Parts: sequence; C-alpha cells; structure tokens
Amino acid sequence: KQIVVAGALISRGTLLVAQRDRPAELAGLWELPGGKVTPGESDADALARELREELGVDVAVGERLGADVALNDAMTLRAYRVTLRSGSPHPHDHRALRWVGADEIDGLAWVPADRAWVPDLVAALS
Ligand SMILES: Nc1ccn([C@@H]2O[C@H](COP(=O)(O)OP(=O)(O)O)[C@@H](O)[C@H]2O)c(=O)n1
Repeated sequence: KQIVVAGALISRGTLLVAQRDRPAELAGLWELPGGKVTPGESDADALARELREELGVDVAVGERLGADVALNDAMTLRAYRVTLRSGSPHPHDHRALRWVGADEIDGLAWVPADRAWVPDLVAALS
C-alpha cells in the first residue's frame, strides 16, 4: 500500500487540528495534517516535509499514535506524535487551524478516517 502519514502535534497539552478545504467531500471537516509519502522517503521524512509545507513549522517526529487505518484498497493512513521544534503553525492549504483539548476531541467534526484515533488522542492529552 501507499502510505499517508499524519501528525498529532501536541503543544502545551493541546492538539493541533486542521480543517480541510478540499476536496468537496471533506472540505469543512477536521484532520491531523499530513500527506502522502513519496518514493525514497522514510515516514518521518515525509511527515516533517508535509508539516513544513502545510503549516510552516519544523517538527520532530515521535512515536506512533493509534492504529493504522485502511483508507481504501491502495492506501494506509498512519499517525505519529510530533513536537514543535520551532514556528507557529499557519494554514497554507487548510481552511482553518484550531488547538483543542481533551474535552473537544470526541465532539469534533472529524474526517471519517481520523475518528478511529479519538480515544488515543484523548489519552495523549490526558
Ligand atoms: N489525517 C488525514 C490525512 C489524509 N487523509 C486521507 O489521505 C489522503 C491523502 O491525504 P492528502 O490529500 O492530505 O495528501 P497530500 O495531498 O497532502 O499528499 C486523502 O484522500 C485524505 O482523505 C485522511 O483521511 N486523514
């Protein structure tokens, strides 16, 4: 399968979530930001690159967070915890960014695939 990596950026005990702007099916819904691994890249290479491109921040990539998600027959979606080395995140690509605490994770308007990670995200914040 092709891998899509996503980052759980936790700063000051809150989590960064990112509101998609495209495609139409997911626009307005919220996700862990990331994107597709390209040939030759490690998971950490790809995820750091994507979060530089998408958020303008330099992160260190940490442990896995929650289960792999089988997006479709081609693609596997994997989250990693990341931590902010430097920068403040800005939405280059996304409609909006938000910092959420444990009390907001369950109720958030997630993109379907990411919902699997809700307990794992609540735990990471607590
Ligand atoms: N946290 C995320 C990130 C991507 N995805 C899915 O993974 C696919 C690839 O993600 P993407 O479009 O952000 O990838 P790039 O265009 O950033 O490389 C998309 O179709 C998303 O629906 C997801 O379900 N959850």
